[PDB]
Amino acid sequence: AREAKVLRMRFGIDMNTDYTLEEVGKQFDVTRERIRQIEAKALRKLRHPSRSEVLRS
Amino acid sequence: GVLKIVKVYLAVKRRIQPGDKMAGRHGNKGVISKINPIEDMPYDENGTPV
Amino acid sequence: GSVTEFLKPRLVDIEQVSSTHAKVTLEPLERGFGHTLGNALRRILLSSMPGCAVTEVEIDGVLHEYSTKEGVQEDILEILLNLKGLAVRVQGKDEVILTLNKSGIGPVTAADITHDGDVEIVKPQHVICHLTDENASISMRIKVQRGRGYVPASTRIHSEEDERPIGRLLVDACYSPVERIAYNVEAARVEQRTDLDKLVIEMETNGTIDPEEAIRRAATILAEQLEAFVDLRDVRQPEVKEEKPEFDPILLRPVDDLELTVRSANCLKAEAIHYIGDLVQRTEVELLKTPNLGKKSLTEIKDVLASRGLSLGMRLENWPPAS
Amino acid sequence: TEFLKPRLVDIEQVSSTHAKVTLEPLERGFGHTLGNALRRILLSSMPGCA
Amino acid sequence: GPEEITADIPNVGEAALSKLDESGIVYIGAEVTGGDILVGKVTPKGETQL
Repeated sequence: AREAKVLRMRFGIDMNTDYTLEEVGKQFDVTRERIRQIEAKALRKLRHPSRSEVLRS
Repeated sequence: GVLKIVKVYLAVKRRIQPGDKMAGRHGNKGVISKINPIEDMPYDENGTPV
Repeated sequence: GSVTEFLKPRLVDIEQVSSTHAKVTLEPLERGFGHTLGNALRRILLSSMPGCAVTEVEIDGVLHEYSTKEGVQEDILEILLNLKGLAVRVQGKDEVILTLNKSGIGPVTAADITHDGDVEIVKPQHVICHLTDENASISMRIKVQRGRGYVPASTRIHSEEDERPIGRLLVDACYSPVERIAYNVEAARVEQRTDLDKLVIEMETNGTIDPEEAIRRAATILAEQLEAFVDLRDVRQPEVKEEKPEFDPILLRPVDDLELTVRSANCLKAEAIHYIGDLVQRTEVELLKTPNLGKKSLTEIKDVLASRGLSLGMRLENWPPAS
Repeated sequence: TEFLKPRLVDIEQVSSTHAKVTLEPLERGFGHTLGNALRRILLSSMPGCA
Repeated sequence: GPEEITADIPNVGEAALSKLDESGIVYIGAEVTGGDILVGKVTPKGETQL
């Protein structure tokens, strides 16, 4: 949840208006760098699945 | 229109595919069917097939 | 087992009229078999025969087959068409590169080809070119291969030579050495019984094969094919291929797909790194200790890997399943 | 380099006498060659008492 | 904006330079098939929103 919501809210998907590191860092106490860390960690998670890989092209 | 254009002349070579409209000279229309190997075509007393 | 009578066929006199035309007679034959073996041998001879043929031709100063050359009365297409009917008999190889250099006024035949010790040329009088001016010269590389049953250049779209230079001109292949095949039954005057025939097989080839190995290879194919007509286990195929890739299919592609510098490509080819499945799980620690691999090459690798989404020096202890 | 062997083989006996046999993997003309060959053997070259 | 003929076509692989030169035009004498590129050309278009 503290990673799906992060990626979802940052890049703004399934919620219309997308927010920035501050507006997400305030609603999750820890500001900026912390949320960017998790934001990068999720991207780290997406290096094995092929679904989005082939959807890329 | 505008700007530069490029023409590329490429040449292809087609064989007699099954379906080509091929005809004689006496209104002898025809369309090729199959391909049929030489090994199973009508021959005579000699090796000469058709 | 103890039944039947039957007889056996045997080779008699092989009358060699010419270098191309030939006659193979089989005398010890009954009535039914003499006419039965006729079509079997005829078909397998008119198709499923070996022989060598030209596949690729590289001419100096010529890019495509629709071009011309100074001092050459014939165009490139006609030259290729002449190389089609090149009677070649290779000793013990599956691919040979015949070089052909010739200059000055006069016709260039198959004799002007560098006489190889393995290559036996039937007709060295075969017309290939016709140089006009005395200052004209040609030098082409011909490739001959062993095959069976036609198979032109259209068949191989690009399933051979990933690069293949511009000069290489693909030529269609006429593998079968046999031009025509005829046969007559005829009553046999076998000084023995009275009701026997002698399968006379009239043959016409190009001289790149002898009736001996010709008929024997033919009957050999017939025997090997009739082999499956003995037992009939009705063996089926298991099929059921697995439909669940455990990892990303891209890791199955070689490092060539990375599209990087030549130096880095040679380093990976020297470090025994063929597929990207090995480069993706190799750390910078191991990459630094690689011969001729510096900051530029290392940056090159991380860039071409990160751009494809993948990373460097990961771990996926599942390599490789599972055939 | 050489040739291939027929792999998929099916046999259905529409009784003890009538039967059908199918062999799929075969090259050009071979089906007809073996067909005529086996036919000319089965229609005369067979023993049996009558 | 204007449309330029380049070899820097987005979303391409090694098949690009394989047939095409440093400019973006196929070499005279190259063998091409259905799908290959003959002249590399790109058109300007921002926005897209994504």
